Amino acid sequence: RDVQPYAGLTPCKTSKAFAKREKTELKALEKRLKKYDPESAPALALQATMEKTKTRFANYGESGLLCGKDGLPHLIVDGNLEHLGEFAIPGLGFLYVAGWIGYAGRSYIQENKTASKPTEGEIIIDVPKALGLMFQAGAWPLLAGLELKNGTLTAPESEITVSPR
Amino acid sequence: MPLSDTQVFTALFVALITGILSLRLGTQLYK
Amino acid sequence: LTADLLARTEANKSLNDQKRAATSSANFERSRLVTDGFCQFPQNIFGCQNAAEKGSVKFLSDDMAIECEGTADGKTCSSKAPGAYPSFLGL
Amino acid sequence: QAALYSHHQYIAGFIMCGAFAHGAIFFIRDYDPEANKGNVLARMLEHKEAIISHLSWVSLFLGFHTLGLYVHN
Amino acid sequence: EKWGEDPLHVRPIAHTIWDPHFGQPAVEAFTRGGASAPVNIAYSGVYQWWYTIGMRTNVDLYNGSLFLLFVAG
Amino acid sequence: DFLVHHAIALGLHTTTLILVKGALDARGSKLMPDKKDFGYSFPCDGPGRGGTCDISAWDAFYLAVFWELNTVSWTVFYFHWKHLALWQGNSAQFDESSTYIMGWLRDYLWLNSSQLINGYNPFGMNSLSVWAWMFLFGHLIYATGF
Amino acid sequence: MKNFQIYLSTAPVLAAVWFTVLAGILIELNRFFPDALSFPL
Amino acid sequence: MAASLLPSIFVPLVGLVFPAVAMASLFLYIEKEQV
Amino acid sequence: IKTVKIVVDRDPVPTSFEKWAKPGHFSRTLAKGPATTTWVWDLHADAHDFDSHTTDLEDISRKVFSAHFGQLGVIFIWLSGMYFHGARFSNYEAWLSDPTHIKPSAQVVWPIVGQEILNGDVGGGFQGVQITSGFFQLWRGSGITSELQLYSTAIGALICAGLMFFAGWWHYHKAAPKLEWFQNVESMMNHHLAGLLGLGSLAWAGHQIHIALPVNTLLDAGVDPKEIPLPHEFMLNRALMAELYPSFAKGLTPFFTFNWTEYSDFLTFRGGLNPVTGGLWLTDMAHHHLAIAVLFLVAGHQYRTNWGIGHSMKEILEAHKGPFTGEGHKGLYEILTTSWHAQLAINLALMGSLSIIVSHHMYSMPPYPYLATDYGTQLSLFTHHMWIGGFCICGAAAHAAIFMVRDYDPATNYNNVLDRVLRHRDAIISHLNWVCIFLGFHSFGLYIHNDTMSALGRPQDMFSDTAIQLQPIFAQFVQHTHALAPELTAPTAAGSTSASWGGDIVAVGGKIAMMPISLGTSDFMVHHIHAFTIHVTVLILLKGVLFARSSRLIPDKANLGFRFPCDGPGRGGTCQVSAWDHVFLGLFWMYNSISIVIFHFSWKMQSDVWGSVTGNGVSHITGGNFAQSANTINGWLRDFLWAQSSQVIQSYGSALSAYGLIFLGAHFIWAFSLMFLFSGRGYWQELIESIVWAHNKLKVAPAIQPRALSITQGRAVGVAHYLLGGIATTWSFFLARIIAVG
Ligand code: CLA
Ligand code: CLA
Ligand code: CLA
Ligand code: CLA
Ligand code: CLA
Ligand code: CLA
Ligand code: CLA
Ligand code: CLA
Ligand SMILES: CC1=C(/C=C/C(C)=C/C=C/C(C)=C/C=C/C=C(C)/C=C/C=C(C)/C=C/C2=C(C)CCCC2(C)C)C(C)(C)CCC1
Ligand code: SF4
Repeated sequence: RDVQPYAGLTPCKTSKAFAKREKTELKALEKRLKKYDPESAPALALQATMEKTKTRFANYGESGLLCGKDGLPHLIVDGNLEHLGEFAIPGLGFLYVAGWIGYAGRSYIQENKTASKPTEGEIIIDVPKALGLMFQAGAWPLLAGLELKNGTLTAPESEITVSPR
Repeated sequence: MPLSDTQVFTALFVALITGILSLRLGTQLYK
Repeated sequence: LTADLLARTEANKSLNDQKRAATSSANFERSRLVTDGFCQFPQNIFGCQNAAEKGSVKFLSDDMAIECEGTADGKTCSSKAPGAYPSFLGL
Repeated sequence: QAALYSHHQYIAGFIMCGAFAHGAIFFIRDYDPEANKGNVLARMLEHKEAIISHLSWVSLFLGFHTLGLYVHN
Repeated sequence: EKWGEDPLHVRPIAHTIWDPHFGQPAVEAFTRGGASAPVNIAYSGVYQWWYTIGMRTNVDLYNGSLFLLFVAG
Repeated sequence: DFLVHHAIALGLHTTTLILVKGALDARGSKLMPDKKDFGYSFPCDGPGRGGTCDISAWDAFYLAVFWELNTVSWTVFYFHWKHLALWQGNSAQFDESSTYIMGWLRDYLWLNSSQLINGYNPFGMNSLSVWAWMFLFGHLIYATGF
Repeated sequence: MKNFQIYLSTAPVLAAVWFTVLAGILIELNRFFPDALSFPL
Repeated sequence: MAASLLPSIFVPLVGLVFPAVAMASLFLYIEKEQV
Repeated sequence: IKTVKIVVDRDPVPTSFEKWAKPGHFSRTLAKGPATTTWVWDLHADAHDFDSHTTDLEDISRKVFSAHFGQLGVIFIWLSGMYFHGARFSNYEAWLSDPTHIKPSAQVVWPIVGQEILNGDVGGGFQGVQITSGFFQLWRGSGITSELQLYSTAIGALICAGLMFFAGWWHYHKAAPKLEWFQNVESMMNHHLAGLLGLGSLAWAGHQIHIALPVNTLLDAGVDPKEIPLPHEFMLNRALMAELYPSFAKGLTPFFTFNWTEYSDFLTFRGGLNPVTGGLWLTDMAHHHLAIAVLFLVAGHQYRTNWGIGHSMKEILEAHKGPFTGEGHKGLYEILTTSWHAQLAINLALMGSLSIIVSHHMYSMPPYPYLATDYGTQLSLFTHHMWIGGFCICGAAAHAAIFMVRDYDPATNYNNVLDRVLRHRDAIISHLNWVCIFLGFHSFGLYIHNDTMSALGRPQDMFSDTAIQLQPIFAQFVQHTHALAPELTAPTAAGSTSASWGGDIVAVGGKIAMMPISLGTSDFMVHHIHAFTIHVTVLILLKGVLFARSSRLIPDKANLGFRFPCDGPGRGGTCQVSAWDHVFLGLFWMYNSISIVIFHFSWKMQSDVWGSVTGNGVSHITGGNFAQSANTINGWLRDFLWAQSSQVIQSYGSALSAYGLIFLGAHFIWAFSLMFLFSGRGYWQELIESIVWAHNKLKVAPAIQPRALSITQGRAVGVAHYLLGGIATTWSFFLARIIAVG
């Protein structure tokens, strides 16, 4: 895709410095290659590395990246629609995954707190129940919203131990 | 133009008086 | 002995250089057989060394082929024995 | 220019450390909970755990992500 | 004064060095500016500050030093 | 500049964490409820209760001074490198090498320490020998502090 | 047997297995979808 | 004349003489018994 | 006089996973369960503290024996891995043909995240991580010419590892020996001298003679490894072996008639280095191992076991007493036959000293073909074995202190050689501390004065070679006597032990295998520094051991334990009083000293030994700047740290980029250790209280209560990360530098 220049950053696809970066790396690869005869396995490995570099640079060109004066891609994280894949979408993926991990943990700690000996189950994890809670934590945002609305997400002030101050 | 010797020594004597006054203040503080 | 051994080093030097290049290429390629697509999931179900030994590998098998090529007659080859029980778990 | 910038930044950092130290000293020697009952200061004592925990959170987030981006680069 | 004449091509002087431990290379290498003795190059900006506030000659600086001596007393 | 300002923010937030923790737990905490009866600066409350080393608010200050020195050093390293790049006329050096730590270690610290460490050497000395001696002097004091 | 399974369910062994598997999946994703600076769109 | 004389006198005065007297004096006071 | 015999309890413990399912079974406080997060660290800390688990010494001895079996199984796994990698993941066969120009490499990385760049151009049509363990040189010196031989011994090593584990299981669960079995030290020495060292050295001498010697002779002559006859064709075919070395045409007749001079062609005393490979003469090494075997076989018949001939070590201890030492060595036999920690202290001390000697003797007398020429492996081996030695010595101090606190009984040590040491520990420690101060003042002012004089522009007042001659006259004398040893005091030696003494610089393929080492004023200063740092480490460790039970500050310290944080802020403050804390500081200084030893080694070798002869004199790596720059701290900072860091810091974009990343990472870990070191538990516990409040707010409060690390554990973590970061920084620096410069 063709992205508009933003914050004084030209698109990497049409950036001469991006082409120079690609060129330089590829030439370095060639130099590394030259000492190896083509039949030997390092020669093929280096040619595959060159291919990988070319397709990486091409993919970065097409992915609507903005490059700077240095010639390397720069991320726009202000929320711009043209660069949402830089931070927003992977940000949403992280927020979903991290909240899943945390909610699986919270659910297991609350469930194990009802056991006869909670601290032993804290180190010897009940794998079937654990996995059940882990897969139930797929709908973490919903269940967290329910806990927030019902007031059971947060313990009241009086129950929590505090310093004498 | 460098400073005259009389200028340096006058300032140094003023400094000596200032130092005496600093000693008076230090003694008064120590009480 | 050393005289004739040096003489046949001189007479076989190119073949042994090819052998050393092939075994080194095999040893290096042994880290890239899936990336390059030689011992993929079907063929490497058992040992991919066994694949090179028995079946076909771009570099590993090559070595397996030339490793005992053009060696001294009467003596078992320096690179491999005449026989051996299979490598432990194709490892 | 470099010497003056370094000078004033190091002096500022030390003075800041002193300001916070003297406030801790105020809380020990000079703070009266009975007289300051109900004002913002006693309220600070009341939700100190929240303040410290959120300071720990922001510090942990900043350090994890800044160090990670630096190590990645 | 000389610094005021050529601010961009004269290194400011802080104070003369009288170190008994200096060797002859040290005495010959620390003599910067137009000094005839080993000196330290004033990196505190006092020259630019005093030039900006209108002080031009050593007499003005001496008068100021004497006045601040009187103020300190 | 993004990454270094976030490093600065880390330093300020952590130093403030340590100092605010010292101030608010100065009068007592769960480990030592009666901390206000021991004054501002005391060594500890013994090895009992698991250990109470560096429990006083004075000790919180002592710990926060390290983070303060670290943060201020980060800020002035940023200042000095950015300005050195500006003053040589090649700002691209900082803009290229400030995104990764090896760039700071190589193109700023190692690169600009060449003339400093050559203040004195077996081939005589120059006007930077005093600053070389002070550099090594400060290294000595830092280690003795350790 | 069952006790050994319980031993496996211990925190260290389970952490090692879980992070071994996780590193494996992440490595496989970086092999089949390599060099991903940003989510494409 | 001040420039050729005063440094060579006052640098030892402030860096050898005054330190010696000050340290000796402070020692005598600090070790001085309360009575 | 108990009879030495085999004693066993049959099936003492059943083989079952019930204890695996229950963490902390070995203890009583840890068995009940985790109340707080301290329990995890306690579990791991006393995992191998067998004395604190069971009171009886029999069970402890069985646990130690089977744990040793498990360690040996682990070592055999590691060896199997190294040989297997040298077979399927290396260029050993290519390196065999061109050892001077092909870089050894036995590790290849998978091409996943761009890490394939670490597969450097090591030569031979191969790519991988260049290795510095010297394994290729070892295999070449052992006569390995094919990857099948490496594979075969790797599989053997894996089988042996399985056998070692099976032996540990057998000797804990099936055939655990009784306590009276382990206490047969006479028999132990008889076997571990005659049978472990004696027969082991004999076996290796036989290998060297029959396998390594002919194969390496053919390699020296220029024969292709793929054309060399196989080792069994030399060991069995006597005509083939006699063709290379004509003494084998006489069989064993000269051996059994004391006509051993006929074996002089393959059992030599040449001394020096092989000019082709740059390693010790293999005939010399074979003769060496033969004589070592004989000496140990004879020395292993010293002690009486079951027949009246021999010595009783108790008697020879007790008979050594004198006017200054009271009862002498009486009671030490009881110490060292009823305390594992005492034996562990002695054995660790000697192992550490030995590893140090091993490093010295291997750089100076390279025992492997094409080892000296490969500067990277030589530096790596030296530095490695130095660090191992210093660590083992610190552990020796620790276990000495552990014995002193736990297993020392005043009743059985009344007026013996140990009790009198405990009765004038004040004199010992004060004299050592005085020595330590003296040494530091003199040596550091030797550097600081030089820094000051150079900065003041007074090179004539420096302690350099030109200005003030502090010549190491005694070391130069020793060098002279050793260079002249083959003429007067070692007449049958054809050459000196090392070329480092003097004359006839050894070069292989341009690069210098070995060069005579000079000793100027910088060598004097750095050696006195070494002595200073050693003496301070010894001060710390010996003070910890001697004051392990009591002091004028804390008299009742024995019952506080070997490992306690303090006795309180009273008495002015009693922090770090335990002998464990002395090992902490002792460990720190050990690290510091090694850091100077290996820096001296690296700079001196790069400047005055390593290099390349081009027919116009030596072209050293750094150009011989050590002698004139290593007399100043600025010189080490600039010409060694700053100058030689260019390889590691500019390593990005090459195969050494991993070394650069580790350099930074180890810097980080060292600074991260400073957190644990400069802080204390109370702060961290209060921060945990705030964080626990935050968790309790959201009902995420763990059942196991979060706790700050114990003060001992905090110090432990601090020293561990400090040692890790410092050593790994030096590792990355040394390896990147020496690999890039070559
Ligand atoms: C390669 C990518 C990468 C990696 C390795 C990490 C790694 C980490 N992140 Mg980061 N992060 C990333 C990308 C990444 N992050 C991106 C792209 C974003 C933008 C969305 C974030 C935003 C982010 C935040 C905001 C936080 C982290 C935190 C953390 C740490 C714990 C995360 C976790 O799941 O714990 C397991 C998860 C839990 C125990 C549950 C805790 C709550 C989680 C973190 C969020 C759920 C709350 C909810 C959505 C509301 C969010 C409010 C927020 C917007 C302020 C860990 C060091 C946390 C941290 O260390 O701070 C102290 C943290 O607070 N990350
Ligand atoms: C206007 C500023 C100001 C004022 C009035 C005070 C006043 C006070 N402070 Mg505060 N403080 C300040 C700034 C200030 N401080 C700053 C900036 C810091 C941060 C560094 C501190 C940190 C601090 C702490 C942590 C504590 C105090 C305490 C005190 C009290 C006693 C000081 C003392 O113990 O004796 C005088 C102090 C000394 C003699 C020690 C000075 C030692 C210095 C650091 C040596 C420096 C070496 C030198 C620079 C090296 C030379 C160069 C080298 C090349 C040779 C007093 C009320 C103490 C107290 O009991 O409070 C009630 C206390 O616990 N303050
Ligand atoms: C480079 C050195 C270093 C580093 C990394 C830290 C890091 C930290 N300190 Mg410490 N500290 C140090 C030096 C250092 N300190 C020194 C010398 C002092 C003076 C005594 C202090 C004093 C100090 C105090 C007094 C306090 C801190 C706090 C903190 C935290 C600040 C929050 C943050 O940045 O989170 C980000 C965290 C990090 C960068 C830590 C490393 C995390 C790594 C990157 C993750 C590793 C994952 C990887 C898989 C590991 C492999 C290991 C494998 C073998 C197991 C953090 C844990 C504060 C705190 O607890 O806030 C909550 C606090 O109160 N520190
Ligand atoms: C000829 C006799 C002989 C030999 C070779 C050894 C060799 C060894 N003993 Mg000793 N030992 C002997 C007699 C012998 N022992 C006697 C008579 C006793 C009773 C008084 C002991 C009591 C004893 C104790 C208490 C311990 C040892 C340990 C060790 C090992 C130390 C590790 C080492 O150096 O690795 C060298 C490594 C090798 C040589 C590799 C091969 C390893 C195998 C085990 C060598 C086989 C030795 C064995 C005696 C012969 C097989 C007999 C078996 C079939 C019954 C070493 C393998 C320690 C150890 O590590 O425990 C396992 C240990 O804790 N030994
Ligand atoms: C441990 C080290 C070691 C080993 C194993 C050997 C081994 C050998 N050496 Mg060497 N050697 C060594 C050290 C060693 N050497 C040292 C240190 C020196 C320097 C002095 C020499 C110098 C030397 C010379 C100069 C010569 C040898 C030779 C030999 C071979 C002759 C063996 C022989 O017939 O003697 C007699 C051996 C025996 C009687 C033992 C055989 C007993 C068998 C195994 C009994 C098995 C019976 C079983 C119970 C039942 C049978 C059936 C069953 C298999 C199914 C043999 C391969 C000779 C040779 O040919 O080399 C090429 C030779 O000329 N050696
Ligand atoms: C022959 C060697 C030997 C043997 C048999 C022992 C055996 C023992 N030691 Mg001794 N010790 C040794 C060497 C040895 N040590 C050395 C070389 C040192 C110097 C460092 C010490 C210092 C020492 C101290 C200071 C103490 C002991 C203690 C102990 C006992 C308990 C150990 C335990 O359970 O901890 C299990 C092991 C650990 C908890 C260590 C974990 C790993 C650490 C952090 C290092 C890992 C570094 C690693 C290589 C780097 C990479 C990490 C990577 C994953 C990132 C046990 C009797 C303790 C005791 O109570 O004695 C009775 C004790 O306090 N030892
Ligand atoms: C560079 C930092 C540094 C320095 C200088 C010292 C210095 C010292 N340590 Mg410390 N130490 C340090 C870091 C340092 N340590 C660190 C980080 C650790 C880890 C925790 C330790 C751990 C430690 C322990 C555990 C022990 C020491 C001991 C010693 C002493 C050893 C004797 C010696 O060096 O001779 C004398 C001192 C020096 C040479 C120091 C430098 C002084 C120079 C030469 C200047 C000379 C005088 C000069 C001209 C000034 C006069 C004029 C002035 C007034 C203006 C000495 C006081 C040991 C000890 O005290 O017993 C002897 C001891 O047991 N230290
Ligand atoms: C301990 C280390 C050390 C040593 C050996 C030296 C040595 C020297 N310095 Mg250097 N210096 C050092 C540290 C050291 N310095 C440090 C750390 C600094 C601070 C930066 C300096 C700064 C410095 C300066 C600035 C100068 C020197 C100078 C000198 C020289 C003359 C000093 C003098 O007059 O001594 C006087 C000495 C004594 C009064 C007594 C010495 C001790 C006696 C001999 C001990 C004998 C005890 C005996 C064995 C006991 C017997 C007992 C028996 C009766 C029973 C001399 C070469 C001067 C120079 O230029 O000369 C080259 C000079 O200008 N030094
Ligand atoms: C944007 C801008 C603006 C605005 C600004 C502002 C508004 C700012 C602010 C700023 C601020 C707002 C700052 C702050 C700071 C703070 C601080 C720095 C603090 C500190 C604290 C402390 C130090 C404490 C102490 C204490 C304690 C500790 C306790 C007791 C008490 C006391 C207080 C003593 C304007 C438009 C105007 C202009 C432009 C720019
Ligand atoms: S450890 Fe913490 S508590 Fe125990 S003495 Fe040292 S400082 Fe006081």
